[PDB]
Amino acid sequence: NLLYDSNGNIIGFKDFLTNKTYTILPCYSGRVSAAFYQNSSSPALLYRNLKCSYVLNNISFISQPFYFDSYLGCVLNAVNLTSYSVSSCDLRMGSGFCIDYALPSSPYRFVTFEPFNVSFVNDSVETVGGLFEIQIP
Amino acid sequence: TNFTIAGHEEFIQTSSPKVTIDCSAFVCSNYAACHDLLSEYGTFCDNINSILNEVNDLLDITQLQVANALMQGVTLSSNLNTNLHSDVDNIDFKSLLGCLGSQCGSSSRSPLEDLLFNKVKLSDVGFVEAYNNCTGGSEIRDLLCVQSFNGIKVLPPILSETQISGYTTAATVAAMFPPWSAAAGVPFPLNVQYRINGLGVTMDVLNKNQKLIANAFNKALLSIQNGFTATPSALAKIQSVVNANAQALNSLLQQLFNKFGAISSSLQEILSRLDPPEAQVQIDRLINGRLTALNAYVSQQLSDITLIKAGASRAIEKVNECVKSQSPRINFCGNGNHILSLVQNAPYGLLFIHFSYKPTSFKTVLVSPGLCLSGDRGIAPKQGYFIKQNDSWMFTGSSYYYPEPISDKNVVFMNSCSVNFTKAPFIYLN
Amino acid sequence: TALNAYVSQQLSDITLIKAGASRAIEKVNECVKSQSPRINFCGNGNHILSLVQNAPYGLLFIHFSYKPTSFKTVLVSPGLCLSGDRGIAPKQGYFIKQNDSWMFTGSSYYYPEPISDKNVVFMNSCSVNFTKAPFIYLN
Amino acid sequence: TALNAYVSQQLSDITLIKAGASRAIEKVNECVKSQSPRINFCGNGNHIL
Amino acid sequence: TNFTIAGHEEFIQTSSPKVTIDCSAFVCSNYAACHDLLSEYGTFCDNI
Ligand SMILES: *[C@@H]1O[C@H](CO)[C@@H](O)[C@H](O)[C@H]1NC(C)=O
Ligand SMILES: *[C@@H]1O[C@H](CO)[C@@H](O)[C@H](O)[C@H]1NC(C)=O
Ligand SMILES: *[C@@H]1O[C@H](CO)[C@@H](O)[C@H](O)[C@H]1NC(C)=O
Ligand SMILES: *[C@@H]1O[C@H](CO)[C@@H](O)[C@H](O)[C@H]1NC(C)=O
Ligand SMILES: *[C@@H]1O[C@H](CO)[C@@H](O)[C@H](O)[C@H]1NC(C)=O
Repeated sequence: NLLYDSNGNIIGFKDFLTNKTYTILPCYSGRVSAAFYQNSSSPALLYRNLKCSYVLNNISFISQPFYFDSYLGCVLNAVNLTSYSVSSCDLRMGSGFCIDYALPSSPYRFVTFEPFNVSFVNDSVETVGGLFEIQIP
Repeated sequence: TNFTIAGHEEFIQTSSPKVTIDCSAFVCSNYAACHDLLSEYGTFCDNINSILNEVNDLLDITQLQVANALMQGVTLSSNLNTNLHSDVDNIDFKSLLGCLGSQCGSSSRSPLEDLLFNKVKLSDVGFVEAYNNCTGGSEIRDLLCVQSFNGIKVLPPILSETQISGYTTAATVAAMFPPWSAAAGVPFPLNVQYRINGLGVTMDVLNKNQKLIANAFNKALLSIQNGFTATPSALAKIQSVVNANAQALNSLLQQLFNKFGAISSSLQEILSRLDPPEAQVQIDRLINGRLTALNAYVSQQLSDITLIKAGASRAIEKVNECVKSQSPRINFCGNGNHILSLVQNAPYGLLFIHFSYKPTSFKTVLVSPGLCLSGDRGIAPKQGYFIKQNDSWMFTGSSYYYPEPISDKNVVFMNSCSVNFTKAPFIYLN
Repeated sequence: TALNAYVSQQLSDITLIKAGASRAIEKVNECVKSQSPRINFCGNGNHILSLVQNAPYGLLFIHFSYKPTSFKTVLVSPGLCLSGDRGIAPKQGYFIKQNDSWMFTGSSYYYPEPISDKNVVFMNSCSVNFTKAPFIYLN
Repeated sequence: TALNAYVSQQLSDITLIKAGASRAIEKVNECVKSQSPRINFCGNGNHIL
Repeated sequence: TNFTIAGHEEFIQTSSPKVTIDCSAFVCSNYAACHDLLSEYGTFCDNI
């Protein structure tokens, strides 16, 4: 009447009154990671690996006007501005993503982290007349 | 007499999965009576989360130091366009270049790096896609569902794979086009001849066998790329990291099913068959047992990051002393004869490609360590030997047999006639 | 139990200090008291000198570097082949053409100077990727 | 509890032994089997072999 | 003006003695009743 795995956890059963089979799955119990500025009023929430339309409908009932899907999860109280890049952040959220809170819509943002870059030069990589063009101090 | 060019791989681990564990939901997930007995150990759980935070901070600092060394003082042209030429000196470096610039998608890894991430499931992107398929769908049989719901989750690093893969590409194109910020001039076709000459090979042969050297690099890279369809030492070390981390997380998860002397392992059964006064003695045995297993994991994880941080320091040195600038050190980058070294991105570390000078043929000759001339003078060779051909003294290199006349540009002068030097009052140089 | 957890953290904390202190000893013996041919070790590329000072719980290092201010583009050549199938390549510099004549310049400062034996290397082959210049014999 | 204190202590001393062994390997390849141009590494400045 | 050659010696530790500990030889020597109370702890000795 019961189904178990190698570790010893029940993952199913069978009811003897209706002759039906089911599957037991662990219920959600997670944790929220929030970033807060120095003298702000409300931190920016981030539910990791939780798509939107599920937090604001099943686990959260607080009216949140700003929400969008990201690569890490459903972000609350933020604006989608991933096109902007900044080489300095104190709020690092994941794989190359930052918040970059701006001094006063949602004051917090969501930008890309690019700490290191290269120095470009306006030269030609193809030789001309058998010579090369470089810069000498 | 004859020579070829060889190549080999090398993997150095510079990263580790970041694990975050909370002792609140591990022992007292949802039971209220559990928290009343854990409040006495309030400082005990606060330190567990504090140590796990400073461990992940060390992996973040070491990750930025590797990325900084890859692009430390690199200059590239604004008209590079590494998608049309992809070649230099008839050498195929297409398998070592991805996409440079913002005119591409989210994937910019080189073809050689694709053979390494297609064999490792639990990569940086693997943990993100795995945790996404638990809160919705069907067939929830993955073991990461239970670990995440009990308080064991892996966080992604600061820099993504695409960003790190884009830093190794800039270091490769650096020593291919002007201004050659990875070799301080001395273009790639000439940079190889300068270092081979340092081993004791004359430049008269290198300038005549430029096609043999060019075809040797293409054959070496082809054997390395084809060598991944096997069980090499590189893939064995990469898979050992993701397998050792899985065993540590599964062993800690089984600690919730032990009794430690109590009547059972589930807190709901204890709080449903015993009175409150005699129930604290059973819960205390579970709290004192689960907290001990946490210290065993924290102490083991701290003793593991020290070896990874120590190994990461060696990888930074090889970028600065073997890739971006060849050092005069011997037996450091490779094995004896060393020419160049290239770096590529690898899961939880970096991959190095070392090129070496490997002779094929040999011949026996009679050499002399130095001869004394007429006039109480003496000479000594410089990275070579003195041979006798047709009743005349010549000069040859220590790594290639090619007789050359004795001159002042390859012979060290001396003002003393030693006793164990061969006499030859026929050779005149001044 | 609390004392066993504290002494376990000391063994792991000092282990990281031993690794950091080993680099400080190597830096003193190779950056301030001696100049070693190791690029990107004592500083960020162009390293000249290094000084050490006493600091609370460690040491303080003072690194001096070489930072250019202005730049100038110029057509350079990796080497040229002379008459008689002989070759010549520069060392720590490039070849420039000024007033229909070949000269020598440094790789870190623009200062044309005539070609001499102490500024180039001598070869015995004429590669196909160089430029021909028979007008110069010993200039 | 006594076994955990012994095992945790071995995980800390193994790093010091492995770190010191890495310096020995670097010394054989740069002071014994080869003459490196590094100063104040193999000796006291006047090192010969 | 004059010189000589001096010799020094140093020691660098490389290896360490290997130590092995048994499961049912340090806590419960040969007693069967002692092993019953140890089996409830799970794989505590196997991790050691
Ligand atoms: C379930 O199946 C068994 C065997 O087919 C049968 O004896 C029993 O009556 C069934 N239960 C119900 C509620 O029909
Ligand atoms: C966020 O913006 C980027 C670029 O502007 C876009 O590609 C992405 O689809 C946006 N995400 C959402 C959830 O709208
Ligand atoms: C060296 O080997 C290559 C490849 O077999 C051959 O073409 C060449 O003639 C050889 N040279 C000598 C000097 O043996
Ligand atoms: C050298 O010259 C040959 C002959 O055209 C050419 O194919 C090759 O690309 C040149 N190499 C370089 C580095 O310019
Ligand atoms: C140096 O000292 C040795 C040992 O006393 C002696 O034999 C030798 O003559 C000395 N040389 C000079 C130049 O003083």
